[PDB]
Amino acid sequence: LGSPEFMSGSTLLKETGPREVFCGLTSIVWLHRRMPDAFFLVVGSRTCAHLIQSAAGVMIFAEPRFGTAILEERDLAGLADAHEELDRVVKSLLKRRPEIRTLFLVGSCPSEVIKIDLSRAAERLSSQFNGQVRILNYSGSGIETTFTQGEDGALKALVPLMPSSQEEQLLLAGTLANPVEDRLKTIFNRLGIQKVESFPPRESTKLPAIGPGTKVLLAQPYLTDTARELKDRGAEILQAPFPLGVEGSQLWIEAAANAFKIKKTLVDATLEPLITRAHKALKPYVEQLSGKKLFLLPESQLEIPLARFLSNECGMKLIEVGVPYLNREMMGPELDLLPQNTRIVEGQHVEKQLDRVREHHPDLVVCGMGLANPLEAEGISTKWSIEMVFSPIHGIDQASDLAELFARPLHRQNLLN
Amino acid sequence: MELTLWTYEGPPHIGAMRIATSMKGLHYVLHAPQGDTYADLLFTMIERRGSRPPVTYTTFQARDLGGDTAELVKGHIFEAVERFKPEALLVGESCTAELIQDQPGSLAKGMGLNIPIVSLELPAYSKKENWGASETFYQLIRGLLKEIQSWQEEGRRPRVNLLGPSLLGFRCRDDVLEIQKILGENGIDINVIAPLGASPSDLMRLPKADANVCLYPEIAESTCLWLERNFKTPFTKVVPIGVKATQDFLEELYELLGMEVSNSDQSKLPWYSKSVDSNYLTGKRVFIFGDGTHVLAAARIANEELGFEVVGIGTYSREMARKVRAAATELGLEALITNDYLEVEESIKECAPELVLGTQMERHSAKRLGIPCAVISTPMHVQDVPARYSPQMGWEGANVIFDDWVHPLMMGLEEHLIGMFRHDFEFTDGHQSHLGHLIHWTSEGESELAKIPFFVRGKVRRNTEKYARQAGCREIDGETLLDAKAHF
Amino acid sequence: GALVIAVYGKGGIGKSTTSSNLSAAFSKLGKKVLQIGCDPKHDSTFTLTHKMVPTVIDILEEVDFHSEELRPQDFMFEGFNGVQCVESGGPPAGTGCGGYVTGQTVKLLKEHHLLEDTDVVIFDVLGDVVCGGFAAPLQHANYCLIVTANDFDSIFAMNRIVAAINAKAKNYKVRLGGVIANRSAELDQIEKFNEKTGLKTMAHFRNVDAIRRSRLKKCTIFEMDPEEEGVLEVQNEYLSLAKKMIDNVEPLEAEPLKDREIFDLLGF
Amino acid sequence: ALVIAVYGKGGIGKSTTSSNLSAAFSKLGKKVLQIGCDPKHDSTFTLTHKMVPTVIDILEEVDFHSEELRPQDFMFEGFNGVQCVESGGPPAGTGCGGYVTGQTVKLLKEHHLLEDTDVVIFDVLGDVVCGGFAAPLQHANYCLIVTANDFDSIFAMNRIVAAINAKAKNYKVRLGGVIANRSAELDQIEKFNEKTGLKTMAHFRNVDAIRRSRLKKCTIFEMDPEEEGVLEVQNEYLSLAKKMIDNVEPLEAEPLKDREIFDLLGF
Ligand code: PMR
Ligand SMILES: Nc1ncnc2c1ncn2[C@@H]1O[C@H](COP(=O)(O)OP(=O)(O)O)[C@@H](O)[C@H]1O
Ligand SMILES: Nc1ncnc2c1ncn2[C@@H]1O[C@H](COP(=O)(O)OP(=O)(O)O)[C@@H](O)[C@H]1O
Ligand code: SF4
Ligand code: SF4
Ligand SMILES: [K+]
Ligand SMILES: [Mg+2]
Ligand SMILES: [Mg+2]
Repeated sequence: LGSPEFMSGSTLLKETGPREVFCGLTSIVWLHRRMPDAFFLVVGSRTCAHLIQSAAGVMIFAEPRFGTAILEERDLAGLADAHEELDRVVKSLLKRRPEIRTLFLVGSCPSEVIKIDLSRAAERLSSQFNGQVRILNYSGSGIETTFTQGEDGALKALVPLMPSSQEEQLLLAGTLANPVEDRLKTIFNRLGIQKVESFPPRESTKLPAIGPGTKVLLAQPYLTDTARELKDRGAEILQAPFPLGVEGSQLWIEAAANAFKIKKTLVDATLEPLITRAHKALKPYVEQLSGKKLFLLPESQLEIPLARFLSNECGMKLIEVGVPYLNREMMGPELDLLPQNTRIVEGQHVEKQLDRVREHHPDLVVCGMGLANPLEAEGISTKWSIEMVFSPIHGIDQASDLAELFARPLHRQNLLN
Repeated sequence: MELTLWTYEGPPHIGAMRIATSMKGLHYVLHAPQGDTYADLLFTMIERRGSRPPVTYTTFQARDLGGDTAELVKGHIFEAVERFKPEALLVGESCTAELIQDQPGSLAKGMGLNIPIVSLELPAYSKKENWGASETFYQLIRGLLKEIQSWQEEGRRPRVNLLGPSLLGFRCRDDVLEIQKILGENGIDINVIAPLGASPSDLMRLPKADANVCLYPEIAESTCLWLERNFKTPFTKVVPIGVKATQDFLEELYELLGMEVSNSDQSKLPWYSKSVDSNYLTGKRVFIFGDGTHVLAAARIANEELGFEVVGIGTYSREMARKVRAAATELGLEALITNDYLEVEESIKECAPELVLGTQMERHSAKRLGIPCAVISTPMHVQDVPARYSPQMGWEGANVIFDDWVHPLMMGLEEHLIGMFRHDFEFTDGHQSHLGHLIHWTSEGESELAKIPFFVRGKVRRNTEKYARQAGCREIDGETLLDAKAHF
Repeated sequence: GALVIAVYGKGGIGKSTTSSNLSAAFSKLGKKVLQIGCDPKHDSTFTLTHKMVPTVIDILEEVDFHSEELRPQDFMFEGFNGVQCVESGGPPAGTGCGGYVTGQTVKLLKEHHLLEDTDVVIFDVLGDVVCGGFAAPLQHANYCLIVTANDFDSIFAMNRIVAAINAKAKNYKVRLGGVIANRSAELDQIEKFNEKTGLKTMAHFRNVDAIRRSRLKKCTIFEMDPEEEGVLEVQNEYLSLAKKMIDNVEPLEAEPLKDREIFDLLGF
Repeated sequence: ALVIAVYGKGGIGKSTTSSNLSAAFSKLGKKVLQIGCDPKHDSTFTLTHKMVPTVIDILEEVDFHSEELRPQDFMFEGFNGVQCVESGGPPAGTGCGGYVTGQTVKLLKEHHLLEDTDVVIFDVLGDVVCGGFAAPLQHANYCLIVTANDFDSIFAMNRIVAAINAKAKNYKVRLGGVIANRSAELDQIEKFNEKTGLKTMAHFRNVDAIRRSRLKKCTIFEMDPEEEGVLEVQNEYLSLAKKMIDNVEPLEAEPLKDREIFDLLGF
């Protein structure tokens, strides 16, 4: 921990040391299901291969959806041409899965350290097919990306393939659950916004068009590069907090309505029943969560909006809000909503951070699954952090469900004892 | 490069981590990039442990590559020893760290630490998990004991070491329990169980045993060999999985100890398999795959204890290759020695078995091919680390094996009824209700093929086409399918 | 336009010396030029600035490696006659990964459009191209120039680099621009190699002590005393090379020789 | 076994010096093993008059199963009995030369090749851009640094000194001294030496017979004695070898900061 900085009444610290997070390769676990017509081929080692199947291999696959081109000794010794090897591997893969429409060559620590030019390989491979299979590249390496940053890489790679258009369009960027996607679209249509599309899409071949006149709402806080690339193609990136809970979702929706100049009386008549019902639904969880001390370890960059929601709407007390990365301009609107004197730590020293957890003994510690069960054995209740990336947590109507995710382990603690 | 949809083993450092975590008082400094800490979940989620693995990762980032990554690992070695105060220290690299070559192991030995240091040289691009664990286990013991009949004369019970069991091993938790129980009933004490549960101090007691029991050769064969050369300690080579195998194992250990005289009915498998409801199990076609030890064990059980016909067999353990080939030869088969999932899938598809006895990865191919499957070996996931007592070894292990290997098969009455009547609205073709879920062929030829009762239809189609090629037959018809049947 | 040149060659052959003076030559010819040092030693451009400017990873460290906060001209520094200077930097000797650092630096400079809005970009790469990271400039260059001496080990190194250029040419626009003879009185071995490979000599520098002295004085050859021995010939030669790259340069069809072939080729 | 690692600015004459030094040791009746740690694999050809197969190529022949290899498979006899090994490495701009070199050093250590001989010379490349090319340092007793009387080589030497000092914290390796090469005078070098604590162990001038010897694929000892400079250079190599046996001492040296050496050198 170094000298503190101060922004929006809140404290920003930075810590260096041992980290316990996922590399960006793990983005495949959710991305392969958002876009089933895509395949994710990692170029790396057996470690990378082992990572993905230790994650997703608990499920049984009739058809493979991901894989690893494992670097061999000859590759490292430069005795085999990397580009010839990639071509041969991609060749025999499309034999086993001839229905692949989009192939992602995902960079790893090994491929990025020795700098295999996967991007050019992707270009050349795309050329050799071009009517059938699109081949793209993004890095999911641990040395470069943390967890959800992998999605930022994947979406950024799709951006150049988005059709060019100057049409009216509200673009929702970031992985949404299917029913959440449909719900937000329905609401947006009630406001008079007829063109609402999602990025990423459900099919890799059907990318939304982009250009000037496209307003972009960022549903996920980890789309730094994707947002920048969307802006480079003419789209306007709306600034707003993230659609978590009533407060965040309301302002997020208002941002788009303001940009489309929708009359305030209409957006109020539309959002009012949703908000009132949400406040009603939230009550039993607030009862469970109010006054509870919360401590979040860095994982996904969801920690700041989650902390904002759990304190403002559920009445939890924040001990420490850890993030693996902090885009201050992007978290701007979110930092303004946070309660005063919030302690935010960018980076991590897991051992020292653990000491801070142990000395405080929080009511609920949001942490990874490398620390969850060990903390439980120490009599410290946890909420495994990964769940929020795999749950329908966005929108006014999902506020109570989001709160339930944190109320659940506390509730279970009571039931069992 | 090697296209790998599923890897049968992890990189070798996982094997090293398995040794350090299975033990106590042994810490592990791993030079690795940020993100390799996923390995912790293998122990906290799959093995469901309530403690962090004794592993300190340097977790370097890209920004660190522009700096002193060697100083980075030195600092973590200091911190780890100071904070955790272990009896001995493992120092090693991950695949990525192996590229930048910081020599972290030799560095550790030059830092003035006053505890034993094992410098691990694991080639992540040439070797795999089990080799990693065996190498780590070997070097640690070689390092601890390098500088350095009777039980009859002392007037004490014979005592053996149990070498091999480990976390992320297959049912090691209960195999140890079962074997320890059986040995005690045979009047044989346990000296040291390692690596699982052992400290470096315990490892010092390894020569004190009258014999070494090598339960998991993939992990402990190199060590038993080293212990034999240096301390004259003999070691068993029969792994006690299966009724007959457990009997042979008992007879073997008795010889090495010099005792005299294990009954068969101590397991319930012999009676269950002898009973009449197992009559229809005779000749059911099974494919077998996994690590060497469990494949060899399963092969004898399927062939000599259950009455299955092994139609395919293989292993990913290349160090076990010659033994699997010998076993395959007895079975009249050619052994599939590979780590290529697509080759395994293909081999299963080609011989079209009624049952697959493989790893977690074989569930993938069995699902696609619609074949009843059961897991007999690592790689595994959380389902195969159950709460209940679930050994594979000894008398009770054979009981578990009987239940689990027969379970995926359609049951007797239902299988007979589907062979009799094919026009049901609920009990259709390929339906198994006990799981609680709702070159050219002529039109004449395929009609006789649909008559074949499901799971054996695959082999029938193969044999008929092989028959039609084997003769001057062109097309195929209903009669040539019946001809093929009488031919084989 | 922009003309992107990558300078490779045997270690210590004089790649940094040549690149710096060549940049100075372009600037005197009116062109605006950026020079980029691709070496952990960051000793490429110091004769242009009379100073050792902070490196790319230095600027990144000040910003805690936050991309969104990064300022473009913060790692660029003005030198002789307006020449812009950038050093990639790298780890200390014997650790880290200079290859990743250099390669990632190149990509960082490409994405920020630094290889545009200037007339001449010159990549000055280290001697031992031990990995893909140090071949990164070849992914953007129009021409590669190889510096060599009139001896075995220099020419043998040039041959290995020629093979690298040909491999890169299969997927990128980069082509061989020619050979720069340096620290040599004659060219008999060089032109022998040129004859079989199809390479051409673009410039010839003798072993000049004023050049050695100029590096010690942290200045270009153009800032040395003209009346000092050899200074005039050297200055003219750098200008001639710059003019050749503006007016005459052509993609050379070249095939490297096998190790055993160049072994039997060179000698007496 | 006296283990020596040769480092220095690229193209300063590390391979030229090493091979001739190995020859000099052998003329003194010492058994010598020279190891080329460079993808160029151009360290020992003057000792063998040819390109010897590289360790990485030999490994590739046995599909990287190193246990099938013996010293006779990758070690070759050259001038006057000197044994030679080339690590080999990837083509320029491919793979990871550091990894490869790291693996080679380990194979040699496995076969006790750093023990069963009198003198061992690691000839390493110029750009020590990663740990793989610092791998010989764990086994070396001394490190010699080759430089010329000019800014860039001395500056490069300064970086290497900092690296040697670091490793010396945990390894037995020590600075053995400086080899002045390809220079008529020593003014800038001794300016650096006095302020760092290093000393010059040998001096070789710019001699064309030396350039010619690389082209003739032979050692300076096989050159014609009546050719200018040949005898002088032979005697300087003999002297340096004599020093490493009888006179060599671990030097206490501290490198300069970038700003310091920048201002120290010059006029
Ligand atoms: C009503 C008494 C009774 C019991 C306890 C069983 C158990 C059983 N009956 Mg069945 N069975 C009973 C009755 C009948 N069975 C019948 C038929 C039958 C068949 C074809 C089969 C079978 C079977 C069984 C079995 C073995 C478990 C199984 O695979 O279903 C039990 C425990 C099964 C087998 O393997 O028999 C040897 C098999 O193929 N039963 C019929 C024909 C009308 C009757 C009345
Ligand atoms: N034409 C030349 N004549 C004399 N000395 C030269 C010449 N070119 C280079 N040198 C010397 O070579 C040394 C190293 O040059 P440098 O640019 O560092 O090579 P590289 O960049 O290839 O390592 C310089 O200090 C300089 O004294
Ligand atoms: N003392 C010297 N006099 C003249 N030329 C030399 C001298 N030392 C080295 N050289 C020349 O320098 C070239 C580079 O030699 P080399 O051993 O490859 O250096 P390094 O191994 O440091 O790259 C040789 O081809 C040789 O011609
Ligand atoms: S990309 Fe890096 S951090 Fe991720 S699994 Fe591979 S080696 Fe580990
Ligand atoms: S050879 Fe290149 S890629 Fe490999 S560790 Fe060294 S600098 Fe990095
Ligand atoms: K393999
Ligand atoms: Mg240079
Ligand atoms: Mg050399």
